[PDB]
Amino acid sequence: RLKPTSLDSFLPEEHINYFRDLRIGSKKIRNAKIE
Amino acid sequence: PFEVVFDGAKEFADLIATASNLIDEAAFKFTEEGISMRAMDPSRVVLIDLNLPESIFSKYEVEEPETIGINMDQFKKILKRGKAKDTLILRKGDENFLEITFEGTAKRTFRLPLIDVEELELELPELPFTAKVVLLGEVLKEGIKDASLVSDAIKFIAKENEFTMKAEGETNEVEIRLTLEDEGLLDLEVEEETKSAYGIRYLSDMVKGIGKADEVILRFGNEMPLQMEYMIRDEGRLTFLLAPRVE
Repeated sequence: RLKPTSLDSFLPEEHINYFRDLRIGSKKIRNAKIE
Repeated sequence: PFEVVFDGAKEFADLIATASNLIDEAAFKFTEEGISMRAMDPSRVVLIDLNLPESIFSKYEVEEPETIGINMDQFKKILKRGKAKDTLILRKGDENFLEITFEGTAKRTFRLPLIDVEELELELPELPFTAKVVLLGEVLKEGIKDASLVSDAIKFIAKENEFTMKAEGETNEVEIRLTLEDEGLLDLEVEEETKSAYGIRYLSDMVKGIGKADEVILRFGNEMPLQMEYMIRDEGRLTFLLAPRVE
């Protein structure tokens, strides 16, 4: 009877969007690196 | 652009690994005072906040405040290949890459591609916490370890004169109680009675870097996130914000 939460419920919507975007950015950059 | 140097790469690697066992990417903002890394796990259940002040760096040169964005799995696989006391160099040019150079014996360099990210706002807007607990790492670690045998959540209760960690499973129950008379509780400040609960798997990861003698600071509120702060390996401050389990 204990339901999980995220910080979306407790932090400003803007701060959330930042890491949301950061994550999308990160998944796209998964490959290929020099020397 | 910037260049930073730290003696002892694998120390720095281990520093980073500890701060990042819950996450996949982070934004590092470089200012004059030092580096501030901010991150969230993809489920957005934990916020991670790391400070590295100028002081801990051999050379530390930063023109303007800048923020980069890094795939942390990428970064770690590079830092992995760091000798025990090679000197670590991190050069940033105008191109969106980071130059990771390890010097000593054999000098090698790598180029890590960054993630388009805007400037990090460094802050943690004052959540209305009603309870502050300060306690030794040994105690906090053993509380979570013990609870984990029995449940996958743990309940925190702070009253005026006792702090309690509570875990209930199908098999048995375990509890840790502290009062100010115990060596393991340094401070207890309770503006009103405060109860909340958290996932063990998250907590377990958060406490790994903590050493048995370190003071840990806990701040939380009723059915509210837990904030947990401590000093890591004599370098800087690690601060977690963890979402609660509710109802």
